[PDB]
Amino acid sequence: MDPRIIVTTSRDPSTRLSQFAKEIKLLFPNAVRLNRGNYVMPNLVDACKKSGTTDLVVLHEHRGVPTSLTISHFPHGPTAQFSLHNVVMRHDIINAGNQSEVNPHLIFDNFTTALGKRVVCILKHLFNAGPKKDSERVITFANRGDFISVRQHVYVRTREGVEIAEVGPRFEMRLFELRLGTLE
Amino acid sequence: AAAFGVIASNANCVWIPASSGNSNGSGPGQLITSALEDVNIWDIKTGDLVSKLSDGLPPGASDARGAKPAECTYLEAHKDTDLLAVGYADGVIKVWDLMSKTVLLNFNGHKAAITLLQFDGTGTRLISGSKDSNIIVWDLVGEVGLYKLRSHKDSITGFWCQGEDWLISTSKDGMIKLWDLKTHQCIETHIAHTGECWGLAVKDDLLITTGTDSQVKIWKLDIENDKMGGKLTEMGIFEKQSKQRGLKIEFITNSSDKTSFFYIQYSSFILHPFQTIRSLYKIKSASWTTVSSSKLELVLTTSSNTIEYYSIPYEKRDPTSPAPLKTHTIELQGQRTDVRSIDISDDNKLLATASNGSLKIWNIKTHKCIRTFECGYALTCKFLPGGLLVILGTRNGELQLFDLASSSLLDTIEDAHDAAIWSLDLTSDGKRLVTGSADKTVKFWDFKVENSLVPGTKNKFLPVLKLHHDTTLELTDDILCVRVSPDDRYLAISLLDNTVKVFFLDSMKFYLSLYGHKLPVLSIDISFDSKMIITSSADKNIKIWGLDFGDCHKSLFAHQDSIMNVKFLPQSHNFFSCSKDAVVKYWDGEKFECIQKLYAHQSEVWALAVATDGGFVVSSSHDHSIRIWEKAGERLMEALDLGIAEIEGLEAYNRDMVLIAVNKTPEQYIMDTLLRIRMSQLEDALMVMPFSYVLKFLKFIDTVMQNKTLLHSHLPLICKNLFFIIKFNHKELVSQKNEELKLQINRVKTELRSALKSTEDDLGFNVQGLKFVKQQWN
RNA sequence: GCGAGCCUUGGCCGAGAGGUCUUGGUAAAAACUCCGUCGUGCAACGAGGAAUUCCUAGUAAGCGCAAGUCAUCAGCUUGCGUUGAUUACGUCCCUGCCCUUUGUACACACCGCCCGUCGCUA
Repeated sequence: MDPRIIVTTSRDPSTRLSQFAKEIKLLFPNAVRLNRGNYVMPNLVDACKKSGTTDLVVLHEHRGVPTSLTISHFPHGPTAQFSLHNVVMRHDIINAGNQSEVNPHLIFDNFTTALGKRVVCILKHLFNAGPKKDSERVITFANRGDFISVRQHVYVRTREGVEIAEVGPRFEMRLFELRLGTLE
Repeated sequence: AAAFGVIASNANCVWIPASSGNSNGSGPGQLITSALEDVNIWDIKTGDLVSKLSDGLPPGASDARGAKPAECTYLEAHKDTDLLAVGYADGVIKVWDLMSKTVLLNFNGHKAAITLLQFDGTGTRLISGSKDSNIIVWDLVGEVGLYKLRSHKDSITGFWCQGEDWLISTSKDGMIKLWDLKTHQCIETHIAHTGECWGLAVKDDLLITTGTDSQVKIWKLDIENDKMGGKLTEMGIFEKQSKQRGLKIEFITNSSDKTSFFYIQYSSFILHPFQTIRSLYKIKSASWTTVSSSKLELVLTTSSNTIEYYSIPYEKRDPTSPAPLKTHTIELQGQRTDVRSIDISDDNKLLATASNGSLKIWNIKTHKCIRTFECGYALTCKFLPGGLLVILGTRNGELQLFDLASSSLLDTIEDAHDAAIWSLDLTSDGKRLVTGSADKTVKFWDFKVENSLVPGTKNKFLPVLKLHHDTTLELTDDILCVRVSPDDRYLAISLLDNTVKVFFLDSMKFYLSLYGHKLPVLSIDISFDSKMIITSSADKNIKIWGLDFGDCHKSLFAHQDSIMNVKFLPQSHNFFSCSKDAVVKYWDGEKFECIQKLYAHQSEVWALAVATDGGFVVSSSHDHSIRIWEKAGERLMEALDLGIAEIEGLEAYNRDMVLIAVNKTPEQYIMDTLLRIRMSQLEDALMVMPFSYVLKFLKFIDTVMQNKTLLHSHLPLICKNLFFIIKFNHKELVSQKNEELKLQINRVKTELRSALKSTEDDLGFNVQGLKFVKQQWN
């Protein structure tokens, strides 16, 4: 039911991507942070078939657009890459306040489910981490077409006022390559 | 901006009326101090204002008093007249100095207000039963951990003996409870009631009770297996209080039947002629009765906002009762009752409040003269500008003309009304009068001196203004508030169709109607800038209006009870709210926010006005006065070291010449840590402990097996821990030498196997005994 | 082991466009192993403080190669290959977060009763 997440990078880390990997590491109780001694492993299928994990997230950098967030479901093998706009300098943070076991409400803006429903299928399959089913935080996914936005927020209430708190590294991304995965 | 008012307890207030007496206390014998809405000091036989303790400036304290508002429950003086002590309508009991009025201590711990408070015969104890249905004993230190006796559901009435022990109690839940003082336990509860114990008195040896059942039960002091000797039935209504004479040769009883009657051969019957009286008992049902300290009179406390003096027919005392004398009031309780309307003059020295039967003249706190023609209370009052004459509106529809000098009515203003006068106000020069009436018209009135054929001193009625037939579903023709334009250009009227209508001085043309009111309106006023208005309605909502309609500026809604009056400032910058919930709030006329929230009001405020000086606050009230303003296992090791530290000390006590673990024996703590510990993971705390812990440990098992105690433990616990330590370590890996504890075990285990073998044999006969008759019953 | 798996001097011919030859500056498998010789001056910051972060095997570190744009040099990026330590295998003590049990002023509403205003009718 709940997914299983592996963080995998190249051999040499940079600090501008080390803090970024630790924010993706903040997706526990199923996110494992693994540095490899090889850039990619030729046996990525082997350990995920062995361990029974469900998803692999790989990070790198290229030139045509800026750096990408690659997400791939292991039992299905699709390819969904997410061009990151802000990779300059994020917050040095591993936690603040609560845990990532909290199940937040899922908010989408600028509804695209004609072809963007595949993104809706993945993100509901991705950010269902947390069987709590009670809202204590929230993550909004606001669209501007092929633009996506990721912001973390906490319920702030005093004297009957619905306040949110812009918490975590603020993410601006664009839809990068969707390669058609298999029914296999 | 800047606003008047203060957060202090006193701003030259006259808010205390010194009324509504419920009890009293005798002081020096020639004086007597009285429970009122303050502490008041009266003569016992003349009735003059000797002294008065109230709010003010105590020596060495600020925001402190001599007495509070929110009516005093009881009031008594100490028998050495050294201590003052009053319980109020709050749960906190306040003791006061006798010479000064500083406070000594403040006594709390009470969930509710005081229903009983009296000194004991020692003086070192003060007993207070309150309406949270218990008793609290008080020491001069403040010892409340002495005795807190509670098995009640209602308040308590009857109490103390004079012997430091052996208390009694009668309570308001229909119960009479008996308690001893040493280790209090309800030996017996005598019950003869079904309702509330109203009053209580022991004569000297006979305890009578007075309750709802309209009867009298007598009871003997040395009592066991209840002592009953008779009941005196049916005074006529339920009795409320009684009193014994200080010589203890008579006993006076009082009730809510306007009668008081005493017993004499005292006796179980009334045997003295009572037609000698001349000053018949009471016009209002009395609260409490005390014999006077001059041994010739009787002192009565009534519910007619005043207490009085009489006497009892007897040869030693006065054989008749005299006329009641009252104290030197400031003419605030010298007259009768509450204030519904106030009015303001333009010299800041003529301020009048009206009652059911009096008009009272005031400058600040000094009273000049009274004016009495009142056929009711006044809904409105109005001075002449200049303060020469005053015009009154009673609850008959009658307007009255009074001079400033004397009490006499000069002229009765024409009673053309058929209903009482809601509103009335004069114009600027004061020659036009607009009134409140349900006669479906507006009545203009002339005014001048009496030198012509048209009486201005009787206000002859020339003009008629009447179009009032506007049809609605709430109420068509009734008016609550009328307001004169300060520019003298128009007239504002309150109407019962949830609207107001604006129209100029001459014949009817229409300016503005305001509507949107869920409830009808109470009061409407105008700013002296004359651009914006306010309106107060019965929906707890105060509405601001300028010149538009239907576009709501702001719904000024923060309230819970009904709104009496909201007015602007006399220079139009601060509008203020007086309401039903006893709080008066300042509000800035330029903003929407409040600057001061004045809450020092306990009783209801009916009306409130501020003069054009603006340095003081005039307030009508329901108490008829004016408030003027401006880990475990180491604890087990400590337990065994303490316990063997006790046993080894008690061994060589005198065979050879610490306050707490807990008990007369320390070993009971040893089992108690076994009682406190959880059933899981106890082996982790046990496995830490060394072999000397065992040698210190088995002595307690021999202690409980020679003690024959199974009350605070059980044998599977002791065998459970035993089986754990024999798993852990050891018998011959802890010792190879024959020792005394080693031989102690050999008899302790015999004691255990016999002690369990007994109960095992008991069940072993029990269940087979159960089987056999079940074989037969088929 | 991943791959194919540039500025010019000058000269001969041609109306022309141009062609052709010299001269000169400018640009552009590694570590490893063995065998022999010598033996610290830095001109200038001279193994980098306060503080701060991260890390459990084929991992950290080190070294080189190739590719995308290349027949041609990224201050870019991605793959590839070689060598390969140390320390925890914990606990819940601090710290921080969850889930259960436990404790409670406060508190929808239901009983009876007091107090206060006004008023009906007999």
